[PDB]
Order: sequence, then C-alpha cells, then structure tokens
Amino acid sequence: RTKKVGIVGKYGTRYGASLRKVIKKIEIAQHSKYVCPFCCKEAVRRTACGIWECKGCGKQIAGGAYTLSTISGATVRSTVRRLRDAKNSQ
Amino acid sequence: PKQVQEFKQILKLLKSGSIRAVRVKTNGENTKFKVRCAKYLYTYICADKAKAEELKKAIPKDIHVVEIAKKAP
Amino acid sequence: GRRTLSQRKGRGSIFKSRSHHKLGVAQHRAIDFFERHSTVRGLVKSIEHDPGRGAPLARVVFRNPRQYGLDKELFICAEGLYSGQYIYCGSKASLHIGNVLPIGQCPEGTVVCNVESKPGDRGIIARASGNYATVISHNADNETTRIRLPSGAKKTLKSNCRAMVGIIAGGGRTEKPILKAGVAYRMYKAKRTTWPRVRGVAMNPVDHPHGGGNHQHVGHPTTLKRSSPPGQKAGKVAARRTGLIR
Amino acid sequence: AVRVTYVRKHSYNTKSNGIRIVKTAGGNMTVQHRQKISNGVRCGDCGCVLAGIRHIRPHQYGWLGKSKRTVTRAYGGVKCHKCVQKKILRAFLINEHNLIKLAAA
Amino acid sequence: KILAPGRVVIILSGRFAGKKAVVSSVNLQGTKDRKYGFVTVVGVERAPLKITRKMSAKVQEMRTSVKSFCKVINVNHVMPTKYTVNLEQFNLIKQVKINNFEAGKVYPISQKKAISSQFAEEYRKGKESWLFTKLRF
RNA sequence: UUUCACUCAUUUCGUUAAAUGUUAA
RNA sequence: UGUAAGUUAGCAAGAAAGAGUAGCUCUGGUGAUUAUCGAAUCAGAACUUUAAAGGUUAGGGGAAUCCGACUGUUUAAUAAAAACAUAGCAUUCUGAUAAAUCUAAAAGGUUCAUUACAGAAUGUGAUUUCUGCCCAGUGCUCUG
RNA sequence: AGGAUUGAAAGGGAAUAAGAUUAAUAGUUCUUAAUCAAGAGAAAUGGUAACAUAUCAUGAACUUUAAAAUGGAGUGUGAAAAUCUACGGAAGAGUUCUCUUUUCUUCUUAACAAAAGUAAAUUCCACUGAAAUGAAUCAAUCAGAGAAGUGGAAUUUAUUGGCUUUGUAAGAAAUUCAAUGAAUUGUGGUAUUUUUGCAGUCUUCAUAAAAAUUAAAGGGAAUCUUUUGCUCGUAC
Repeated sequence: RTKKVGIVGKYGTRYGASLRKVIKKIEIAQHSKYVCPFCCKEAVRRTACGIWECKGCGKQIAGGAYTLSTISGATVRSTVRRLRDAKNSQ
Repeated sequence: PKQVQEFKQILKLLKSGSIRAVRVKTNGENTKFKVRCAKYLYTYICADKAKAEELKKAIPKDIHVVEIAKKAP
Repeated sequence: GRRTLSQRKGRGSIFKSRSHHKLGVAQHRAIDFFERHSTVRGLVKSIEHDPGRGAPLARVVFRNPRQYGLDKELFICAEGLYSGQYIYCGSKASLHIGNVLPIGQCPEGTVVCNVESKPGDRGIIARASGNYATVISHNADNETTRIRLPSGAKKTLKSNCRAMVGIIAGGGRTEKPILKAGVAYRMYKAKRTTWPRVRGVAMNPVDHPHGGGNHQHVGHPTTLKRSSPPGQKAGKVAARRTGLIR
Repeated sequence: AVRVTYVRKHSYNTKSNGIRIVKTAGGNMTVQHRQKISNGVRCGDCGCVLAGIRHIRPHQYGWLGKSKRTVTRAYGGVKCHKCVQKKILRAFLINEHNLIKLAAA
Repeated sequence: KILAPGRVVIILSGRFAGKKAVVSSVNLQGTKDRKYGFVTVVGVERAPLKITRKMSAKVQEMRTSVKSFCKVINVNHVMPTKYTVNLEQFNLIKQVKINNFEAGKVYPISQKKAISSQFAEEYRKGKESWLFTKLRF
C-alpha cells in the first residue's frame, strides 16, 4: 500500500517530512489499545485527552495524553511505594 | 370511540343508566349499534339478524333511537 | 496613537473567558475536624473532561460527616486514578497515589500535586497536565516544609498545607505538534480571545510602537524597563539576557 | 404530488417543530405535530438503560399506571438487577467480615 | 452440604431481593417442570419494627408483627449464610414441600399467616435475631 | 537610630463562621 | 491501453498520448423461493446507415524562472496580491498578596470556573541544510 | 429551606383532529369525535430469573438517582409517503378511415383508542460449559467476569403497541349516472427518492447548555358522574 508513510498518509504532502514523522509516533500510540490493569484485556481505548476507558471491563482510568501510562507517571508510582514502605517500617 | 366485543357487555351497557342515545347503522354486510354514552361512543358489530332484533328489544323505550341507512339523516 | 491590543485586553470585553461548558471549580474540600484529625473517604464516581484545561477531572463523592447527605466534590485527577477507587483525605491518610495529605506527613522526596500555597485555600500549585512538585525537606522548628515548584523555584510552605500525592493526569499533551491553523483555532474553544496574533511590525505607528515605515523592522531595542507605562510596554520586559541560550 | 404548509405559526425546522405528512380523505395530505425522542432511566451506578420502563416524556410517566413507571424489586427503578446484586453482597459480606475480624476476633 | 434444611440464605434477585430466608427442601438436580437447581425457602418479607415503652400493648403487637413469604427459588439466586435455625422451633416450615407449590396460582394465604404468627411469636421472645433484623444495602 | 519578640489596628484568604486553645476521659 | 523528469516517497497524474462509442436483431454472466419469480448492470456477435459523447451539459496541453510553503483573510465603492494569518522555530517576565492591564475612586474589573505542559509580551514564518564575527555606541540587566 | 428583577412568538413546555362553512376568519366558527389541568360526589399477588398485573394493592420529614438535556462524519438497515411497476377490474374522457383488447383521470381516510395476525434491531434471564477454538458484520466486534445452541423477558420503530387490520367510518370525501336519489372504493414488488428511527464504526490539545417541571427509590412518620378553564395576538 505505502512504502513508509503508514498512518500519516492522510496528511498528503503538505506538512513537512519531519513534522509528519513526529505526529506519526504519537498518532499510532494514541489510537492503539492497551492492556487494562484490572482485567488484563487489550480493551482500553482513549475517550479524551487523559481519559481511558476499558471497553470490556467497565472502568475509567486517568492516564497520559496519548499513552495509558507515561514514563514519568510510572517512576513516580514506583517512588511512592518505596517511600511508603520505608515510612511504614520504622 | 371504543368497541364492544361480545353480547354480554352491550346489554349490561344498555341496562346501565349512563346511556344517552342510540343510533343503529345497517351496512351491506353487518349492523353496528353505536351507543352514545357520556364519554365514549361504544359500538358493536353484528352480523346475525336474530341477535340484532334481540338487541333492538333491549333498548329502553325512552331513548331517542336513530336509524341510519344509505342516506344520512 | 490608538490603544494597543494589550490595553484592550484588560477591559473584560470580547476577551472574556469562554467558560460556559466548564465543569466547575476544581479544588480540595474545605478543611474541618475530620480532615485535620481524622480521614474521610471519597469515592471516584467518574472521570470527566473539563473544557479548556488539559487534565481530566474526577467527580469524587464524599459523605457528610456532620449531617445527612453527600458532599459532591470535584478534584483534579492524579494519573492512575480509576472509577470506583477509594481516596482518603486527612492527616492520618496512607501514602498512596490520589490520597490527600498535609505536606508535613509526606516523606522527603514525595511527589505531590495540587498543593496549597496557604493552609485551607484549596489548591494552588502544580495543577497543569503532567506537573508535580517535590518535597525537599521539613522543618519542625517553625512547622514549615520546603517544596520544589514545577518551574524549578523553591518555596517554603506551612507543614499543614494539604496536597494530593501523585502526578496530574494528561501528561505529554504539548509534545504533539499542532499541524493546522484550524486545530489551533479549536484549542481556544474554552479559553480567551487571543489566537490570531498580528505582528506589531505589520501594524501602523498609531496601533503599535513597532508600527514601522518603508521596511518592516522595529527601530528601537525591544528590551524595555519594567516601569514602562501600559501602552509602550511591548516586547521583552526587564530582559536580563537575549539571544539563543547556550 | 400534493405539497403542504405548516399549520402552526412556527416556520423553522426546529427540534420541537417536527412534522409528519399523512394522507387524508380525497388524496389530500395534512400535517401532524410529531413528538421528540426521549431517553429512559439509567442505573445509578453503571449507567445502563433500565428494562421494563418506557422512553417517554417526564410528564407522561404521571399518566401511566402506578405499576408501569417502575420495576418490582429493591431500588426497582434506579438500579439494574446487576447493580443490586452487588449491593446485597457488599452489605452482607462486609458486615460478616466486620463481625469476625473485629468484634471478638 | 452448604444448602440443607434450616440453613439461612439471603435472596439475590427478584421481587424478594435482599430478604432473609430459611431453606426447607433442596433439589440441586431439578424436577421435570423445574429445569434448574432449586430450593424452597420461607423468609421474612417485612421485618419487624422497633418498639418503645410509650405505645400501647396493641400497638406493640402490630409493630412487632412479621409478614412472611414462601417461594421456590433457584439456588443460583440465593447466597447461603453461616446461620441455621432449628426446624423443630419453626415446625410449620417443615411442611413446605415442592408439592405445596403450584405454578401460576396464589400460595395459600392461610398457610402464610400461620407461619407469620410463628415467626412473630418466636421473634417476640427474642430467641432468633439475625433472621428478623433487616438487611441495609 | 538598628536588630529583635508579640498582636491590637492593617492586609490576603475559608467555610453551613461546624470541634480553635487548654484541661478531662 | 498508456503515462516522464522531479519528489518531503504521500504525489506529479485526468500527466502527456492513442483507440472505441449510433440504430436494429440476438447471445451470455451476476439471484430468490423451492419448476415459478425478479434487478438494472457488464461483456460479446451478425446486419444497416448520413460511421455515431457533443441538441444541452462538458479539462486546452507542455518546458522553465520569481514570490508565498499549503487550506484561509484582506483596502464595503479603482489595489485580492509577493501583503495579513498560519502551523513550526526562538526569546523575555511572572509562584498567584504575581505578570499583563481597565478605572477618577473603590470590600472595583479582565486573562482567571486559571496555577509554569500556565498566564502575559514579542520576532521569524511548513519541511531539508545552516544560523558566522562583533558588548565599542544606544538599550536592558546585575545575584554587585 | 436558600437566595432579588429582567432576558427566547427559532431553546425547555400539560392537553385536538377530520369534513363543511364566509364576498374575507378559522388546528379559533358548525357537525361529529377526543384529550388535559384544577376541583366536587399493620397495609396485594404471579414468575427460577430478566420481569408482569382495566386505579388498585397506604406511604410523611429527610436524602439520592434519572428524565427535561445534548457535537459531527460516514456505512448498513426497519417503517411510512411520493414516483415507477405486476395481476384483476369498475366509471368517465381522448384518438379512430390508417392502426391502437388502445392512451389519460378516480379508486382516499384524521386525532384518539383496540389487539385477529405478524416484523427488524439491541440489551438482559434460565439450562449447558467452547480448543480440532468458535460466533458473526458491508466494516467490525465478541467469549471461562462465559461464546455458539434452545427457550424466554424488556425497550425502540412519527398515538395507544412498529406494520396489515379494527373502532372513529362511510353516514364523510372522490369518480360517474338520473332528475334529491343511485353505483364501485382488491391484492402485491429481492425497484428509485424523501422522511423518520435503530445499530455499531471513525474524529477532537473541540467532549459539543441551564432551569421550570416530572417520576422512582432508600426511610418508616401517621392511622364512573359532574363543574370550571380568565387576559392578549389572529385580516393581508
């Protein structure tokens, strides 16, 4: 179908090769389904910027703008768990 | 307008004191007994003449009875 | 000349906020005994989209602890919150994501959000998408704690200022390149009237101080004192530096 | 084809200005005022359209018979059957656990 | 055996959702007409109301009265509990069998009031509590 | 005069002015 | 049927270029119900003539150079553009009792139902490649 | 108990239609047929369940939920109407020295209700437990937090209950005939368009009103007939 322009072929030829490259990575990750942390199904789809809904599970999760869990949002969750255990133990 | 389905209701309707007027219409294939009550206009589609004559004896004599045929009154 | 566009902006005309479909004021609940010396539990009924802001809002529902009924609150979502989650607000709350704790109970290194600059003022700092403030240190001598603002500045607050543990949802919003002028037009649907910005050098000398002559240029330095009156304060204000940074 | 005219004085294709063209005696067509499409009730928790209740205007529920505006069950008009089974289990199981864990462990 | 006569269950579905019932007869296989594992339960349809010492003796009688129900219920719609009543105390329950239940017709009112009085008089003695206290969802 | 400590005018806030402070249990 | 150089590899492209098309008489393909019933659509063959899209409706095409990247807006009544906007790039200030800013004043007002992924003030104008040297003069600033 | 006034003849909103009538007004008058609001004369059953019962079958304070009340695009399809068409006709009209079993017109039905017969789509319930993985769409999409199958329940489809049908109702209206009175008023289509719904799919750094007003729920306090419906606009 296309050599390399997969999802950004809808932009035609009118935004710049670099900008169409950057927007491609975001638009793929924004439209893909993610593994839903409470029922382990590939059924989470984005409904708005920062709101994700498990289709076959009935849960609404707050996440990143385009990805369900951001890199900065995962390290923070890990950091708090370490802090909480240390506080709870002496 | 409401329709009366069988014979028992119309006689009980006729003996009931809420009636106001009766008009009998003779069609080519049936006879309709439209009882004009206070609220609704109950009718009864009849195809047997003997049952119709029984009905015609059932109307109280004081009631104005209207006979309707191929020419409207 | 005329009154420039920055002067016309403070009059509250067409430049008013387009806040008709907004959900409401997003903040912590009012302080009370049950938050000062206990923990109240809230239920995240739903997560909604507030027009004009990049983060989702959680429709948290508390229980009235002094009367009969419900206390329907409206929080700013911390990343990871889900519908049906229980969140506890108080001084004795556990250190979990989404819980509301006074900033004195958080261990040094805790990442918080929606912090109160003054006790009981229901949230000031770290409210944009993906933003957060870190706790630097405590000082029990004067009941003050140090936090690091998202701008990098350090601020000292009272140790009883509340905060929400975690990261504001909706991070990475501004990394997606707008491609079209139409998309930027829809960005200000629930914002103020600012978008199509005419360069001052394209204006006329009456309209703007940059309003130029036979060649589009400025003519005078664009770095100006802080004390310049409204009307001539156009460009860089109190600029300690200029040019590309190294 | 017979062309028609608005009978009321409204002249714009608004949501409340819906019309239907029906045939009448002699081939003439008349204009009816049709009714807007309404939504039903939703479970207070899961937001699912409840079964057994019609989708009519709010005032018309008053005209309906007493039994036609609800369902004979616990909470019976505000919660689905699933929404209620969870409520019963939550009440019983948590109270039972609160009875064994604390209260003479 | 989880479901045995005398075992207290809580109904999960139907008109009697949330009512506490006592199992009488168990059939996990199902008869010809009943294609489901069913149990016949007698329970408290209307729980008794609390009384104080300001109301007359006739008011205390009617406020402590219990209205009961007998119903064939699927075993998938009842959650068994850890409480068991003594069928000897509630002897009238022992006469509730599957044959007593006909399809489509009203259950005998005289029988229900007889069990209701036995439930009421037993409750007035306070010997059984968790069966007669109401479940708050 | 400068550096301190307080609040009592004064500023900025928050609520349904809904357990503030100190004893007591 | 056939289609080039160039290219951000998406386009160019209806590129360019060539052939067919009428009337009449027929043939075949595409289904439903279980022999009957039904749909406009496609393909093919003899014959005839005044040789067939053209009554009406209905793209001229190609090779280059300059400017603006594009879609959009503009001097109502002589300028529609290379001008304005634009996305992208960059710089400055501000931790909210703030920044910008309206008012004669004000428990006054706007961005702000907001909180640095934010608010306000500017220059250049998509993408690719790159932004060299100069702090003397005038500005701005200094944690002095 | 909680916050004053005004702000929409295109937003929300209790309830009406057909025929006839005037030189001119008609969802407004007349005939016939309806609807709405406000009044007057120890407390129920059935179903395993989803849920169902001509008013029925008590339900106060207080609290909650839902409705009123929600973008756009595109594809599929249910139903109605218009046009076209198949079979059978009845009445009238046009062409006719050349033919034409021919060409043209009419063959209709309201609000409000009823329930012979019978649909499409979606969501739930019971039995059972799927792998050799199956089920399905134009596309999708779904399943051990349970598919497919069988049997059920509910809602939507321009009023009751969607369509044919019925009451209203043929007594009206249309087409003819006679001089007010007489005749007829079947059944279909795997066709096009329009309208109105439904189901999923796509899109947003856009998420696409509020209140009056209504109903239900949790809680257990207390022990059919009839009257009236005012003010203003209404011609063109």
